Order: sequence, then C-alpha cells, then structure tokens
Amino acid sequence: LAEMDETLMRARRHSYSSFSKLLEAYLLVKWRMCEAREPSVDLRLPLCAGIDPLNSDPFLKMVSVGPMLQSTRKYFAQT
Amino acid sequence: FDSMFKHHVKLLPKDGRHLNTDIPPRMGWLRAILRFLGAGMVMTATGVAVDIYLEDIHGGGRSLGQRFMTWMRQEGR
Amino acid sequence: TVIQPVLQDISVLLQRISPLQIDPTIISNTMSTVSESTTQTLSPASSILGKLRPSNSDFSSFRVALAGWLYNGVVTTVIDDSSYPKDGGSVTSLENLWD
Amino acid sequence: TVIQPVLQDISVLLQRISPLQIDPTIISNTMSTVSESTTQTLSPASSILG
Amino acid sequence: LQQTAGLDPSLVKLGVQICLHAAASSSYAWFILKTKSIFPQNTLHSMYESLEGGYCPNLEWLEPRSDYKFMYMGVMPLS
Amino acid sequence: WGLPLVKAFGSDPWIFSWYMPTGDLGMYSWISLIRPLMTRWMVANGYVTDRCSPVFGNADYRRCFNELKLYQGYYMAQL
Amino acid sequence: DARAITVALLSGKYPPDLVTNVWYADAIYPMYADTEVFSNLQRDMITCEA
Amino acid sequence: PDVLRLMKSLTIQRNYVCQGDDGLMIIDGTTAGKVNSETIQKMLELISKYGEEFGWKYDIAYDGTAEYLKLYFIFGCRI
Amino acid sequence: QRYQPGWTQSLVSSMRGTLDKLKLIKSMTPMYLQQLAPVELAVIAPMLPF
Amino acid sequence: QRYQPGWTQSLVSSMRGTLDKLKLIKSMTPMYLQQLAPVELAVIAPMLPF
Amino acid sequence: LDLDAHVASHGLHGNMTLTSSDIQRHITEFISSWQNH
Amino acid sequence: LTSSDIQRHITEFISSWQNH
Repeated sequence: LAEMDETLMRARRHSYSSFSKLLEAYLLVKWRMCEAREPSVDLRLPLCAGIDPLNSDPFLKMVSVGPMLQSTRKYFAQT
Repeated sequence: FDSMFKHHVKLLPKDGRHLNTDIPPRMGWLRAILRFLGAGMVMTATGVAVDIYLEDIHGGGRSLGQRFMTWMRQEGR
Repeated sequence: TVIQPVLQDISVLLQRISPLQIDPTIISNTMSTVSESTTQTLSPASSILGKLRPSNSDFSSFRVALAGWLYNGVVTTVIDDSSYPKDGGSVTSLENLWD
Repeated sequence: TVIQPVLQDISVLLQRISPLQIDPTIISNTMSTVSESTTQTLSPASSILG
Repeated sequence: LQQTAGLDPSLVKLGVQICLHAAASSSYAWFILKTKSIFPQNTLHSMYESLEGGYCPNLEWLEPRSDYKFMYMGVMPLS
Repeated sequence: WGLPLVKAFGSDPWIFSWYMPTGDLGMYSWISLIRPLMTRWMVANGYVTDRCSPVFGNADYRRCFNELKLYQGYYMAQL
Repeated sequence: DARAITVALLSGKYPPDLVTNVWYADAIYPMYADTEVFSNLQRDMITCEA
Repeated sequence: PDVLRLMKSLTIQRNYVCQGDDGLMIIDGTTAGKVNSETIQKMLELISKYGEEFGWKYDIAYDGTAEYLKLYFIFGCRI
Repeated sequence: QRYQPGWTQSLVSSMRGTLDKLKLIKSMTPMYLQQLAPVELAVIAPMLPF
Repeated sequence: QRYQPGWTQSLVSSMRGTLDKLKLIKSMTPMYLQQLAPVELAVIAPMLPF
Repeated sequence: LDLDAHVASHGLHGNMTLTSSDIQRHITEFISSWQNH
Repeated sequence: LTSSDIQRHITEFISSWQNH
C-alpha cells in the first residue's frame, strides 16, 4: 500500500510534455460535420422505457442510430 | 454501430479528393483506424447522429502510418 | 385518411399469410464478392449498399402496393417525390445512376 | 473614383430585385463525383476547386 | 432514485410504506422475500386490460432461426 | 475513465454525451470538438507562445496542461 | 416509397423445405371460421331496406 | 382438438429457447389474430402435470409479458 | 463510346461486375408474385370488410 | 498526340471527366442573362440619377 | 496576418465548433426529414 | 401546487419537437 501511495505521489508531482504516442497521432486528424442522418425507427414507438422525449439525448441517439438488432456474441465470434 | 461504421463515416472529403487525405496503398489498415475516430467524434457530441466526412491529416497519410508503426514496434518493452 | 388503414390491415394480413420473407442480407452477401481496387475514389458496391436502406426501414410499402391492386378504382398508388433525384440528376453521377 | 460608387449603387439595386442568387455548393457537389485514382500526384478536381 | 430518475412521489410513498411494514415485522429479510412481487403482479402482469391504441413494432424471424436473425419492419397500430 | 464533462473552456454547457468513449478515444473526441474554443481561451489567459503548433497554433499548452494537472490526471488515471 | 419496393423485389426468400399445399393448408385454416362476412350481408340488406 | 393442433404446431427448433433452468416459449400469432387463451391455459396445465412425474417443479407464468434472463418485455418495449 | 472515356478503367470493370451481380441475384420475389400472390389475393378477397 | 504522352492514362481520363462535368453544369446563369437580365436593366434605367 | 486583423487563425476549414446552434440545426433538419416521407 | 401530470410532461416535449 505504501508502494501504491509513493507511486501515485511520484506520478502527480512529475511534469509531462505530451500524451501517449497514439493520442498525439490521433490529434493530427480533423473532420467535417454535415447534414444529419435519416431516422432509423419511428419517433413515436417506445423501445426502452424511460428513453423518451423527457430524456432527450438518449432518445435522439437511439432514433438516429437505431438499436442493435443482432446478438453480440455471434457478431464477435467472427471477429 | 456497424452500419454507421460502414455508410456514415466517409473517408473521402465532401468537396472531393484532397492532397493530404490520400492513404498509401499498402497502409489500408488506416481505413480501419480512422473510422473509430469518426465514430468517437460523432457519438461524443450531444444530439442526433450526423454524417461525417474526413477533412485533413496534417502530416499526410504516410507520416501517420510511420508514427503508428513506430508505436507498434516500440510497445512491449 | 379513411382508406389508408384498410390497405395497412390488408398488408399485415398478407404478411401473416405469405410464406415469403424479406431478407436484405442477400444483397450484402452478393456485393461482398465484387472485385474492385482500393485506390479508386468511387466504389459502386459501397454506394449501392448505402442506398438500399429505406428511411425508417419501413419495408412495408411492398405489402401496401400489393394490397392496392384491389382498389385501383378509388386509390392510385404512386411513388413519392422524395425518391426522385432532387435536381433531376445527371448520368455522370453514379448516385443518380443508382437512383 | 467618381463613377465607381454609381456602379456599386446599381449593383445593390440589382441585388434587391433579381430572382437569381448563387449557391457555390453546385461546383463542389458536381466535382465530388469525379472518378480518379488516389495514387496520382495531380488531382484535377482538387486543383479546379482551389 | 426519486431525485435522479424523476419518479412519481406517490409510488415512492408506497415503497416507503412497504419498507416500514417490513421493519415492523418479525424479520425484515423474510418479509421482503415473501412480498417481493407486489409491484410486478399489480402493474406489469395486469396491464392493458382495456386497450385503446398505440404502436407495436413489426419484427420478423428469418431463417435459419438457429441464427437468431431478426429484421425490423415498422409499426402496426394497435386495437 | 469515461465520465463526460459539463462545461469547460468557456464552451456551452451540456454539449457532451456519455456515449463518449473511454481512454484515449474519448479524450481525442472532446478535444476535436472544442479545439478552437480551447485555443482562444488558452490565448486569452496569457498562455501564449511563439512556436506554432499543428494542433493548438501558438498556445502554450505544454505549461497550461501541466498546471491544470490535465497531464497528471491523464497519466495517473492509467495506474 | 420506391426505395423499399426495390429491396422487397431484390431480397425475397422462401423457407428451406417448402411444400405449398401443406403450408397454405396450415396457414389458411383458422381464418375461414369467422362470421364477419355473414353479418356484413345482413347489414347491406338493412341498408337497402332503409 | 385445439390443444392437439396447437402442440403439433410447436417445435423446440422454432419456438423454445432455453438456458439453464430459465426458458421461454413463443406462440406465433395466427392469421386470425392470436391463439385463444383458454387453449394456452389447458396446455400450461398439461406441462405442470407433466413436470411432476420425473420430479421437476415447473414454475410457469402466462400474463401477456415476456421475461428472459431477468429482462422484462411488454408489447415490444423492454422495461 | 462518348461516356466511357470519362471514367477510369478499373471503375468500368467494377460497374459491370456489380450490374452482372444484380442481374443474377437469387431473389425469390418475382416467381412468388407470378405464381403464389394471385392465389393469396383470391383467397383473401371475399373476406374483406370492404 | 504530342502532349498526352507526357501524362498518365488515368490522369487523362480524370481530365476528360472533369471537362464533361464542367460542360454539363446545371448553372441557371446564362438563361438569366439571355431572358430576364435585359428586362431588369430596362426597368431600372429610367430611374437612375445618372 | 494583418488580413483578418486578429481573427486570422491560419486554418480556413475545420475551425467550426459544436456550441449551440449546430445541435438545433441538426434537430430541425432531422425532424424535417422524418416528416417528409 | 403545479403537480400537473406526467403524461402532459411527455406531450409537451413532443409538441416542442414537432414545431418548426
């Protein structure tokens, strides 16, 4: 536990100059947003309880992207 | 997320081909990576999902590939 | 407004009686084989797969169209404007060819 | 310097009256569908937009 | 939960009543175990006795059903 | 660790969603969304340098991140 | 919407081992026990009467 | 005869999904609507009787709701 | 001959391959429409409310 | 024949495609110049200060 | 540098952000697209 | 006071949506 504590203190007190190489590579890329997608399902169909207009952001993400209609175990079995 | 990877993360700029957005022929795996970056950008933002187009890579595709390969080799030490 | 629900009911009945099933994965499987180069700006297969997903994925206009055959006296089924190219299109554009 | 403002005034008057307005996106949309190979050094579609 | 999910206070009061009754019994855990199903049996299992309308999604089970392949069609008005 | 922000660097509030990815991906995402505002905020606070950066222009990020503990938090989140 | 009609035209599929004279015999069976038509007939009669 | 027709219309490769001690039976709606509830009730009694002679206590619920692996569905909406 | 020169060589081959694929899709819909759908419509028709 | 040998065939195809795109642009400007702009000028002219 | 006196910000495109109006515009176009089929 | 309803809460948001 003392090893934990001293390691965390060492990490905190130090000074850095960059993130990991991967993130520095990622920041070299920039994109461009455009017109919105097409609705995936009808806007007035309840799918998950609570995900409703009073719960805007999940509702909008779900209706824009659409639910995963295929089981994940079999999908990742081939990956 | 699969369909959004396939048909809503466009790796070609909307206005047409740009100079820096060219992928070297044998570095096609960048096509796989950049899809995740587009996905993260579109999903992080609040609101509806948005069609996204690649805009520019600062160092060009080749430099990004070299940096990725450098990380790939140096890890595990 | 009065007539449309009748067609919708006939459509669901036809769906429930018919042995035919719609499976879009056929198109994906068959296009997953077409040969192309990765250095090309344009890809016909990716575009066509992109264009076959209907808005809201309704897939129901087919049964409605079949049902409409019985009531051409009072109902004339037509294709909506939104399916046409916006400005009329151009044969130089692959998107318009698929349209 | 004496005549140039007159031309500007006529220009804004034509602005207020003409039914024609420009959408620059026409060129970009048309050029977005040009077929070319990414291995080439020169891109005509990019150059014309530039 | 009430402050985070915007629960109806009326139902929260009933939940509190159940908790208090459990406390006032001979064994709290035994009481909770024996009465765990009031909310389901009274709301979920007795729902829509008289139905007026709404939407129900139209799903299809493709072949092979061993593949668990389902495809979404749309909404069907209820009756 | 994947918990979204609320409002920072003078940006508008409630502009991020918890569908934010975790690790480097989410970091890159939110930097990409608010890079220009971040740069203007950084310059306006005297964090100004001369070496133009591909990501941050002439912002002295190497010290602002150190004093904001952002580098420190990023690195110790992986221990 | 035409763009759904084309999908339907392009992706029809039958069950693997189909025997139509059995499939339809099974499917139709219950739907010809209802009495709605017979009530309708009396309704039409009453309409003409009125 | 209604029970016979129903049972002959059901097979495990088409209608039954199981995992451990939890299982789900799907009754496909007929072309005339949905299967009569009385027939389902008598069939349920048949399974309940059938479970006993090899010492299996079948806990059976039929309330117009779908439950599987402690996931709850009503009219196509998951709760 | 007056449209092909505007396209690169590989794209033409890909286009023709895709068209060939679409021509020979194994979609069961058309024969359904030709053979079974009329039978279903005939069966259904007398029981319609309208 | 004495200028194209310096260029790759794919580049020639892209150039021809770009020219075809430009020729068939759906710009409404020339119609406006031919049919309506003279009417606008005729309407405006008498009211000019100069 | 002096052109666009201090708003220079060398990069021309990609300088847009997310703040307020983009979300609302996306909502409006999305709802229009839903309502027009 | 002002404990109006939850259904009206649902409908009011939707009415905000439909407006354009």
